[PDB]
Amino acid sequence: KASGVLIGDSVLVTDVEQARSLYSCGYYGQPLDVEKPRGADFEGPLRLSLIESLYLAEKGVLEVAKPDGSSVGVEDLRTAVRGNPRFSMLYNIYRDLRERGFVVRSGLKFGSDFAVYRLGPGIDAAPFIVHAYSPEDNIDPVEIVRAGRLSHSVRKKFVFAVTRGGDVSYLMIDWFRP
Amino acid sequence: PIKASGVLIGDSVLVTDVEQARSLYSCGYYGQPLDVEKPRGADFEGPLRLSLIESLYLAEKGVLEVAKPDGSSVGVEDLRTAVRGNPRFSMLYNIYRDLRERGFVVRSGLKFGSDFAVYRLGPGIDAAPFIVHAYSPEDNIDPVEIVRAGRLSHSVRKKFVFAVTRGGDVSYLMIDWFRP
Amino acid sequence: GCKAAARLGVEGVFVEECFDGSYCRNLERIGYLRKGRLEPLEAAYQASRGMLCMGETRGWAAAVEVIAGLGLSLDTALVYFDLRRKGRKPLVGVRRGTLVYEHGGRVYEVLVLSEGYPLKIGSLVEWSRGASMDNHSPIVAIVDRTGLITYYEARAVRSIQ
Amino acid sequence: KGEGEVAGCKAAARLGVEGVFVEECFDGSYCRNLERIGYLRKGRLEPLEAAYQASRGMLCMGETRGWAAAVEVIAGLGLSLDTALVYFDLRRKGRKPLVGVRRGTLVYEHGGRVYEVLVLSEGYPLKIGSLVEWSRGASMDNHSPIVAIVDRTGLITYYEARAVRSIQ
Ligand SMILES: [Cl-]
Ligand SMILES: [Cl-]
Repeated sequence: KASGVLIGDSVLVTDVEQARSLYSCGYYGQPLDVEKPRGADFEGPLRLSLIESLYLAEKGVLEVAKPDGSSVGVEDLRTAVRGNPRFSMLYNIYRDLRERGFVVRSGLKFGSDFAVYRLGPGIDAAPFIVHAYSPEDNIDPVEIVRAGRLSHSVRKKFVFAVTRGGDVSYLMIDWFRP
Repeated sequence: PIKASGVLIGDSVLVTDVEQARSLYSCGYYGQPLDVEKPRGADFEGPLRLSLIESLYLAEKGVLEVAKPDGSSVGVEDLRTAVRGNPRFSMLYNIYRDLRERGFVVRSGLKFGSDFAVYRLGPGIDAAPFIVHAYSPEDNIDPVEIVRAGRLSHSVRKKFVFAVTRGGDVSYLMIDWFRP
Repeated sequence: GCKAAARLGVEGVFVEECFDGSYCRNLERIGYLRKGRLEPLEAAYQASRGMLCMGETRGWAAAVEVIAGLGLSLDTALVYFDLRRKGRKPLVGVRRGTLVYEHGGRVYEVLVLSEGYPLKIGSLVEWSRGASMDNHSPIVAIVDRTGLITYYEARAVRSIQ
Repeated sequence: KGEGEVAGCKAAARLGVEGVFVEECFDGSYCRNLERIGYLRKGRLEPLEAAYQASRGMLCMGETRGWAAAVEVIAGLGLSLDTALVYFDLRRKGRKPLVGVRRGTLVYEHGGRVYEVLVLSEGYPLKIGSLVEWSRGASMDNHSPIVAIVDRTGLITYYEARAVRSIQ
């Protein structure tokens, strides 16, 4: 399947055919040469986040090497992920959603942690906008309204993904008129 | 030289006198009419709900006199205690006061997903408010939270503000989308 | 012109005089008034409308008298008033901070949340599950620090859908 | 060896313990341009520019080419991937940045204005006060303060972030 190099907190896939493959087949990764490719027409490399890299490695799709060529194990990527509080949390949501058949992308353009699709960007009418929390997180109630604002032009609907101890559940939130 | 009276109930002061309620909203856009979400000028009945932060400000400026439901007096220092005892309101108060003293109108940023919407003259008058997010300098953020702020202001002006406060002092970071 | 006058008990509101018989009979018909006892939130609402007097106190001063007198939450009151204005007929719910109303044959449970009073995300999830497991649609009413109310349906599920 | 792969390289370089050294210039005007702009001096090529030129496919590091060479350089000299990606992006736009004095920064000059770019990465929190102090320091050095936020996938977003006493 694919080979990548670990550099920083990312994995780069530099082989063009592997890069086009991973992107085309499930919308993994982000081409560094173009922001929103038309289908598979980019050169790469494909940058995988640490979370994506762990997922793909553990699924047996990705082999990761360090720049000096020595192998990086799944347990090594797991350690990197678990040692970053944000990436640990995000990974548990990321994995749950991928396992359930969703495409999971960065929510950056939407102001959220994830943009989640049933088939992919430009294919779904609109992604589910997903905000990551621990159930122990305290929020002011107006933070829910802020989430409503972010989703106001996409779909007024949005998701909180709530995770602890590896488990995830979700709150589906939408504007309501009594 | 407006003068108004209010009753402290929950974390709010209600101004039930219609003429006082209208005055406060008309002369500086203080408070929120409970009967009308966005009035046309002064046409509402109220009551006008003042936030605790607004009530402290107005009391301290000598404009507002607050009583409890039993009719006893709530002093400026009693409102200050209420505000200071709530971490969010304490922070917001310091920014609120600083902007009002500088001559801005300061309103809730609810509709814009922020802590404040700040105007030079008022809602419906300015082309667009300054969207202001409140922080302590000791707060840690992920860098993508700056991008989230940018998304919130993208429809408004992509030009938003982080108000940063500690020890009663406030300074601001004016942030705008940039193309190198 | 109050249609009825009431007084504040230690634990409830008691209608002492009906100036407009039709008015009280209707409050009885819809269930808020029974045997002289008027449900606290409905008493505050009727006062805010200028219809219920508390002694010689009228209007929002009387509403405030009820709210403070019985230790009601102002925001739950404002949300109750808003729902009543929309034509709903809520009651206080079993779970702390909630109202419950039935419309179109469906029961809605409204959790009232206020700016400046944080909650844990897990509490919101647990509340939503509980409402759902009682066959209530879970609605959250967020009241900001100025009194602006926003409503959302918030449904707890194991998988996005 | 057998044959050295030089075709398609505009220059060839070697990686030493603290720098990239250009051993061959196959396109004279190419190296003269890198010298003119300041990145190449007596064979020594600035680390970020070496990584960038490798990423373009113009600089060969021995028999290592392209982004594989870019990585060799980033890993070999301990550069931050996100700083390199922002650097590349700025170069692609026609800017000519240098490594700034403050940790995590790039500086470049455009239109008679000097810009100071603080490179921030998703998953690495910072204190709001540090952002204010950095912006103040940049402005105090006559630089416009730009923040470059690189998300966990490599999407780059730029903002100007100016510290002031009063909104305006
Ligand atoms: Cl990701
Ligand atoms: Cl306010």
